[PDB]
Amino acid sequence: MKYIQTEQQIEVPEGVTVSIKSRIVKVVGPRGTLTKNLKHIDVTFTKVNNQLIKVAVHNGGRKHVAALRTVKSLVDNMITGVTKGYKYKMRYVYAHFPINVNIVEKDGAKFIEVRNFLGDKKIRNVPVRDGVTIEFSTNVKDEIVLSGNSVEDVSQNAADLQQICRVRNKDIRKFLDGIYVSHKGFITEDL
Amino acid sequence: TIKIWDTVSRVCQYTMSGHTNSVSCVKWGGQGLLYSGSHDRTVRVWDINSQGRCINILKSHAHWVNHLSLSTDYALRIGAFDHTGKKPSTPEEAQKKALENYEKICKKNGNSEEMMVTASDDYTMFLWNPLKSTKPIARMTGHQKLVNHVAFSPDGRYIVSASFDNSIKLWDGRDGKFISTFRGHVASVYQVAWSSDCRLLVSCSKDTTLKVWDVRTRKLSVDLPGHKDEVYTVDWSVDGKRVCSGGKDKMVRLWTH
Amino acid sequence: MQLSWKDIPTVAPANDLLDIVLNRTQRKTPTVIRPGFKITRIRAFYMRKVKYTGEGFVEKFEDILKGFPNINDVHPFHRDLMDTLYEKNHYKISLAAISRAKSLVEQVARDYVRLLKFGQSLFQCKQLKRAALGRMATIVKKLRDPLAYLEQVRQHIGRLPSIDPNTRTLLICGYPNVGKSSFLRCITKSDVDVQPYAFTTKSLYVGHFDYKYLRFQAIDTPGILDRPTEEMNNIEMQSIYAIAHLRSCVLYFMDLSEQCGFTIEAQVKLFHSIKPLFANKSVMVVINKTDIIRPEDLDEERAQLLESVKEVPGVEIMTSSCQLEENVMEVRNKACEKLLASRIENK
Amino acid sequence: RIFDEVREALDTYRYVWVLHLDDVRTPVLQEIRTSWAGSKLIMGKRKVLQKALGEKREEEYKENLYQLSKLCSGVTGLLFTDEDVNTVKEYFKSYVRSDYSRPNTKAPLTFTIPEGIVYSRGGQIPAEEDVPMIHSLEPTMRNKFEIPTKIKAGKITIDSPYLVCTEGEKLDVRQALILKQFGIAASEFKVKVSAYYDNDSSTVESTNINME
Amino acid sequence: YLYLRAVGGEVGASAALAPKIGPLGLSPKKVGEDIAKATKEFKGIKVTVQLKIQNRQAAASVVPSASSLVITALKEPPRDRKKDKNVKHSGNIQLDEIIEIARQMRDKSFGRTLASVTKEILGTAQS
RNA sequence: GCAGUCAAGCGUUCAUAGCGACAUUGCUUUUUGAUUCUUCGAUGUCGGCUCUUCCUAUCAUACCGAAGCAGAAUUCGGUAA
RNA sequence: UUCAUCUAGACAGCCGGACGGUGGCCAUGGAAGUCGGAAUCCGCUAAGGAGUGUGUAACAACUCACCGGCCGAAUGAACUA
Repeated sequence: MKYIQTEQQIEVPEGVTVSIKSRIVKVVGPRGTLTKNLKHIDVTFTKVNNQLIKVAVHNGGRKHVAALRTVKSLVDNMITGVTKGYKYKMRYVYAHFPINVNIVEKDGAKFIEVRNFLGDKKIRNVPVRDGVTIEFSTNVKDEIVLSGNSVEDVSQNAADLQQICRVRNKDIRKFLDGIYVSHKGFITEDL
Repeated sequence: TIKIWDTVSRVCQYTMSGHTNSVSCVKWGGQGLLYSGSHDRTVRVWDINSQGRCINILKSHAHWVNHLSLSTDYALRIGAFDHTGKKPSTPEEAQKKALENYEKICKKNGNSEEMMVTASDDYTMFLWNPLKSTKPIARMTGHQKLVNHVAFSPDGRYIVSASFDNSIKLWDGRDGKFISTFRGHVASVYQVAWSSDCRLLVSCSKDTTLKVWDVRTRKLSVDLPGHKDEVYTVDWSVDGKRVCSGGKDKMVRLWTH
Repeated sequence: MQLSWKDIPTVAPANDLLDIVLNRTQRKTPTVIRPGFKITRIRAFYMRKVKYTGEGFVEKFEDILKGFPNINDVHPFHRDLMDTLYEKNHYKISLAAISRAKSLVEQVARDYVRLLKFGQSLFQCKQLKRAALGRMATIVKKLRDPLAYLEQVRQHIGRLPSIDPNTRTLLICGYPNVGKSSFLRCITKSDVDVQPYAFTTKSLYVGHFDYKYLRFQAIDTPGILDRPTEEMNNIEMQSIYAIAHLRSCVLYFMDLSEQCGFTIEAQVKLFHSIKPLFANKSVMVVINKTDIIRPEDLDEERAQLLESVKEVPGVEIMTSSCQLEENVMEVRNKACEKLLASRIENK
Repeated sequence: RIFDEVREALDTYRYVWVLHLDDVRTPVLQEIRTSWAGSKLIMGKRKVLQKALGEKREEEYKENLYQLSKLCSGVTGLLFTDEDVNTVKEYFKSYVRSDYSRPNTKAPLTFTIPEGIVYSRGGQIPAEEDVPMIHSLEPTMRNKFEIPTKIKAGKITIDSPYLVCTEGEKLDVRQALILKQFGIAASEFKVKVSAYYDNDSSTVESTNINME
Repeated sequence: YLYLRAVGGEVGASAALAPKIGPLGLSPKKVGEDIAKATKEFKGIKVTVQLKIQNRQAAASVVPSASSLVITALKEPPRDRKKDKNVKHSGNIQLDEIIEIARQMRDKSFGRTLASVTKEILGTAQS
C-alpha cells in the first residue's frame, strides 16, 4: 500500500559501531577488520541515539516494503561475525578407508590437497578465501575448524567445498562418507 | 448395490455389489437367498443371509428387470400371520409357524423349491426354478406391452401379471403356460396384489379403477370405482379384511367386505 | 548359477509411458502449408500417417515376453518363487496379461494399416490420430494395472537369490532369534544394511564355503517351512515347503540349550510328513551349545533323530558348538561328505 | 468457542481455592482431582478465572477480591471446592512425584553416558538388561542433540562418552529431551499451592511460598 | 516390567522369538509356564501379548476385565464367529448380568461416574 | 457412441420446472431395428549418385538430475546442430 | 466487493502439554492408532477426532490441533480483471 516509512529499532552495542556514508557500512572490531560494498538495494542509515536506528523507507507495493529487515540480518552478521564469529564445526563421519588429507600452502591460498579420496587419484585444489583459519583433529577424531569473520566468505565457500565430489552414478547412500554439517555453532562458547 | 442391514445395530452386514446398473427390486426368500432384478438386465441369485456372495448371474432378459416375485412372496411377507390372525406365544413358535407356512407354498412334488418370475420391459417374463436349475423353466411371451409387475399367488399355484396392454394375464405358475387374458381394463395395469385367501387378485390401473378378479373362475369379481385419478398401488391385507389403494388422486381408499 | 531372470530391462507402466500422449499431441498438431503451389497444398499428410503408424507399431509388445520363461518349463520350483509374489494369478497374468497386450499390438497394427487409407486432407488425419490416441488409452489403463504389478515384482527379483538344481547343492537352514549372531554368521558375511526383508524377524543369511574344489551353497526360508501346508492358506510358509521340495541334502537344525524352556514335543510328529519325500536326500542334525543340557528333557527328546527309535534311517549326528569356535571346520565338513559318497559316487 | 463456562457454577460454592502449579502434566495431575468428588482444578487461563468473581471494583460481586485477581498473572489456577482449610492443606504436603520436568533449569543428580552401543533404558541399569536402539532415530541426533555418533556396520554407535548433563547445569532445547529417550526422571514435582479465599469471611491469607 | 513371546503354543522346537533378557534371575523356563495358568478361565484374546513381572518375582498381574470377560459373558463357550455377533440370538440382554463386573473394575480410580461401562452395550457389545 | 459429478449463463425477477458449453475420471465396440448411390480384392508406379549450407519434437558423445542408484548393463526428461 | 476470528490475551515463529477403562472384533505371515474390510460409542477437562508421516519383525521416541502461556498490532483461505 506504498508505505512511507518502516523504521526498525536496531540494537547496536558500543565498541562495534559502524560508519555511515552513502551505501557503505564499516565493520569495526578487534578480531579482523573487513569491509562490504552495497550497490543493489540502496539503503540509508540515520543516527539519533547511537544504539537505536530510526530511518524512513519508502516504496511499499512491490518487493521493497520492508527492505530493512533484509539488511538488519546482514548487519548482525557483521557484528556477531567480528565478536561472536561463525565457527562451522563440521564433522567428517566416514568409514571406507583412512583418507590422507594434507592441506598445503600456495600463494597464501592454502589449496586443500586431497590424496586418495575413496579410490580417487584426483587432486582437487579447492580455493580457500582469506579470513578463515582451517585446522585438523586434536582431541576429537575427524574435525575441521571453519572459524571465520564473515558469512559470504566462509559459508559461500563451504557450499562449493561440499558439492565438489558430485558423482554422476553414485550419490549419497552408496557410501556413508558424505560431508555434512553437524551444527552451525559460533566461535564463542558463551555466546 | 443392495445393502444388508442388521436392524438392531444399524450395521451393514454385507454390501452386495456386482450389479452394473440400478437395483430396482429385491426379494428375500425362505432359503436365505436374495433375489434381485436390475437395470443391467440381469436377474441374480445371491447367498445373502449367508456369505453375501453371488451364486448365479442370469443374463436371460433382453431389457431391465423391474419386478420379480417369489412363489413364497406373500407368505414370507406376513411370516406366521395368516387370516386367523393368531400370533404365537413365543419367538420360537413364531418362527416355526412361519417356516411351516413357507413350506406349504414352496413345495412342488413335496420338495421345497422356490420359483421366481421376473418381468422385463421387453415384455418377456422368464419363469425360473433357481434352486433346481439355471435354465429357465419357460419363457412367457404374449404381452403386447410392458410387464410392470408380476405376482405369484400365496400358494404359488398360479401367476397373475399386470401388463400395460390393458390386460392382466393368467399363467400357470408351475409350467409357465398361458391360461387367459383378463380384459376389462381400458388402460395400462400398473400393479397386482394377491389376496391372503389366494382366490383373488386386486389390480390398480390407469383407468382409475381397482379391479378384484376371481382368478380361479377367471371372471371379474368386483369393479371398484371411486378414484378421480390413476391408481398406482394396490395391496391386499394379510388378514384378508381390507384392500388398500393410493395413487395420483393422493387419497387413500380402503375397501372392505 | 542362474535361471532366466534379472536380465529384462525396465518397463514403463502407464504413468511412465505418457509417450503415446506426447505423440498424439504433435500429431493433432501438424498444420503445415506445403510448398510449391498454393492450390496444390493438399498433398502431404499421408506420409504423416504412415509415420504415426510405424511409431506405435515398434512400440512394445515384445519386450514384456522377454525375461520370462514358460508356464511349463522343467521344475515347478522355478515358478514357485513367483507364486509368493504375483501368484499363478498374475502369473498367467504374467504370460497371461502378456499375450494380453500382446495381441493388443495385433489390433494395433490392424486398425493401423486400416485407416492407412487416403493421402488427402491433413485435417481428417487429425481426427484419425485422435481416434488412435483414444484406442491406445483404452488399454494401458487396465494395462498398467497388472502392469503396475509388473514393474513391482520386476525390480523385486534383485534381492531374491536363485540357485541351480542341475548341480551339487547343500541345503542349510537355521532358526533365528536364538543366537545366530556368533554362530551362523561365522560361515558367511551376510549382514542387513539397506536391503530389507519381511516375513520373518531377520533377513536372508545364506552360508557358503569352498572346500577342495566342490560347490555347496543354498538359501533358507524360515517360517513357512516350520509348519504344515494346511496351516498356511498360502503366504510363503508354503514358500518354505516348496523350498524344501527342491534340495539334495536337507540339514535340520535343533537347539538343546534351553534359552527359555522351548523344548520340542509337538513338532516331533512332523518330520514324517517329509520323510518319504527324501528318496535320495541325506539328512543331518546339528545341535548348538551342547554342555548345559540338564537331565530333565534329555530322556525323551533323544527318541527323535538322535537315537534309533522312530523315523530314523540310521545316520550320524553331531553334538558340539560353533559359537565357542570348537572344531567349526569339522562340523561344516562332516555334513556334505555323505553326499559325495551317495549321488556323486553313483553318478 | 465455549465463551461462558465459569458462570455455570456461581452460587454453589463458598470456599474458592487457588492453586499454584509448577510443572503441569496430566497422568500425574488427575490423581487428585479425580479422587475427590468436589474439587475441580482450573489450569490454563488467568483472566477467565475471575469471571463470576470480578477483576475490578465495578465488575465484581464480592468485597476484597479484586486485589486478588491482580496477583493471578502467573502459572496458577483456581479450584472448585468448598471443604475445610485444614483437611485440604495437609493433603497437599503428602503427594510427591518425580518426572522429567522442564528444561532450562539447574536440575540435580548426575547421569553418566555409556560408551559404545547406545540404548534406551537408563544409566543405573546394566548393559546386560538394556535394549539396543532400533534403526530409525538417526538424523534426529546429528543436528538436534548434536551428539557425535559413529555408525558401525548398520548399527549406529558413538565415539567418546562426553557428559552433557549433570547436577546444577542448564542447557537449551535438548536438556529434558535426552532423558526422555532413555527414561530417567530429572526434577521432582512437589505440590506447592498458593493461598485461598473465603466468601463468608471475605478475607485472604497467603500460605506456603505465597507468604510475603 | 518386560514382556516377551514366541510361537502360538509354548512348544515348537527352536524357532521361537526370544532374543535375550531372561526373566526371574537366570534360565526362566518355568516363568513362561506361569502365565499359561494365569488365564483364569479359558484362553481366547491373544492379540497384543503381555507379560508383567515384579522385582525378582514372577507373579500374575494381568487383568483384561473388559477384554476376556465379555465374550464368555455371552453364554458362548467359543469366541467370535464372523462379524457383529452380539450375544447368541438376541439383542437386549439383562444389564444386571454385567453390572457386577463393572463394580470390581475400579481399582484404577481414574474415572468418577459409575454409569459408563454398563451404558456401552450398543456401541461396544453390538459392534 | 452413450451415460455422471463440479454449475459459470438463460428461464420478464430467482443456480437445480424445463435446460446447461469448454476439462477430468469409467464401461462398451451397436455411428440411434443402419431414409435410395457407406463402411472395399486397389501399391499414387517420381527416384538415385557426387558436392555445399541451415533448423528442432535430440538416436549417440560431453556437462546435471529419476527409481529397491550395490557394481556392471539397459530405459526416460530438460538445456545444445 | 462479499466474510470467520479480532483486550476474559486474534493470527505466526518456540517452549510445555497431548490423559483411562481397553491388550476394543475376523486373518499370528508381521502389526500394541500408522497396506484393507465391518466404521466415527462413555467417563474425567483449560485441552485430548480410532489419524495426513518417518518404518526395527511389534510400544514408549520423532513429526502435529479446536482450546493456553509468552510476544501486543490489524486480519486465515477461496474469486472477479
